Amino acid sequence: LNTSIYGLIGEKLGHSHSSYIHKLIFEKVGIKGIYNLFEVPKEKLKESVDTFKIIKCGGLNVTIPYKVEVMKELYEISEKARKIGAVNTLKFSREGISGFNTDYIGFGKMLSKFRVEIKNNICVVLGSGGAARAVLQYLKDNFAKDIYVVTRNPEKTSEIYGEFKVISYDELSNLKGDVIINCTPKGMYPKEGESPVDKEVVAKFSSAVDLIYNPVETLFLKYARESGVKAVNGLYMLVSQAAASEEIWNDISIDEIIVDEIFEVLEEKIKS
Amino acid sequence: LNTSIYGLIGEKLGHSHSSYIHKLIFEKVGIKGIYNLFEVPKEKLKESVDTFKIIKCGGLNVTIPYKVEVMKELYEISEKARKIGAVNTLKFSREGISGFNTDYIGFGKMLSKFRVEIKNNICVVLGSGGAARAVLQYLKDNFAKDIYVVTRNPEKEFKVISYDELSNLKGDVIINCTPKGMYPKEGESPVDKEVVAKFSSAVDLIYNPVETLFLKYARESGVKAVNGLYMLVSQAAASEEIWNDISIDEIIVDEIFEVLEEKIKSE
Repeated sequence: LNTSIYGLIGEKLGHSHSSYIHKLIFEKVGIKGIYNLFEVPKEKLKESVDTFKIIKCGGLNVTIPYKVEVMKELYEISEKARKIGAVNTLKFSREGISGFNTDYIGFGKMLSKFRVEIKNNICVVLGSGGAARAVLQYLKDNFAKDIYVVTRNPEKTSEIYGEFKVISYDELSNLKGDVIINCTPKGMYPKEGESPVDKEVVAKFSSAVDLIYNPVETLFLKYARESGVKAVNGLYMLVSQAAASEEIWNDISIDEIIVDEIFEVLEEKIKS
Repeated sequence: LNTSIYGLIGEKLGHSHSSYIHKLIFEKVGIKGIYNLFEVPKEKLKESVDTFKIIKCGGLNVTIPYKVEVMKELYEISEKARKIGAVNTLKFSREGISGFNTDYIGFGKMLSKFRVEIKNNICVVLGSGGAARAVLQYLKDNFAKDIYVVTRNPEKEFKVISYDELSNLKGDVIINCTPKGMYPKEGESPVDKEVVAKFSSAVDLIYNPVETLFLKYARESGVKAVNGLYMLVSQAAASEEIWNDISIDEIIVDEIFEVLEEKIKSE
């Protein structure tokens, strides 16, 4: 009896709370499996993916720089991932490899779980990389009043996201709204003592969402604390995105109950 | 922290008691890994091993039909593997894949374990496929007096002969490397009891069943009968020592031997 092999592929990979998460899920749902980080150089993405399909890989997450490039390899891609323009989850089957995006699903679980409403609210996104693509598709799918994308490079970014209001950090300081979301790397190692915005900016919103989960409170989120703004870090998203991958790989459903439990465990492990 | 991925590469693979052997080794020595059976089609050998290299595979055993073909992809090969002409073990390092033969080591560990002397004795090998290659290298390395290889068809280094000629012969060690005696050939023996009786040790590389018809003939004729189970457990361990650059005590090998021995019979 073979052990199912699952993992994450990226070009260079560091430590990750995701693996531990997957391994907890395998125990809880009774899957005999491992989840490894696989470093794969750019010129070899296609050949490695072919071998994964050959050894019957149980399922792969994909990160940078392969979320778009990997799409070349898939015989099919979900509607959501197509729209988002990036795949972070690969399902292997008889036909070959198909693609999904479970950042979108994770982000939605996080808003529900802390009850952050979106529909009819004014939503502000900080940064245009990392998970901004999936977060912007979600906000729009859910009928935000308006969506701002705030960038260090307004000329570049507004070519990229033409249907959203793109603005500079300067312009943001004149804006008031409901929900403000950090999609930038400020606040996480090695930029941990930084915030993407000032507290006076944070103070004009009624919910602050950081997709960073370590540290569990970024400067950005402290700021939100001090100002009376509901604060959410990205731990629930990480745990939900991993549950959702496993759902698609193993064609199962994972109880919300398994998710909070993994969440509580990881939250402690991270704060320690 | 990653689990090290080990296993076996070949084209078409049955179940193997090998994967359970490697798991036991992992547990008894304290290694975190898994050992899978990996089915690779011929056109994908190069690509597959190149991928394993990239994902830092902890090491691979190689079976039919790649023991010869895999040798193209190696940067070094032990001189024993090179003499035998076959690689069944692959070691991955930063410099590349390195090739060994642990069927040789395992056959040697099995004969020492059961005290089957080779020096200056007449040795007959039945079948000129399977690991007939490593067995034959080992007999020569250990100064057999003579070596015969018996084949269904001599027209298809040592003396080669038909079964018809084997029946005029008395020797010391008789070794089965044919698939006769193992499913689906359980009801049969590559040779007659009357032949087996003319030897003083009978070794079957087959380990399931744990007593083939050939070995029953040997038991009944007062001939030392040895099945291939100890060799299969020793080859796994020798592989693990190579991949993990460790030493594994004979005690462990002896422990897994007994487990598999009971499991095989149950079946």
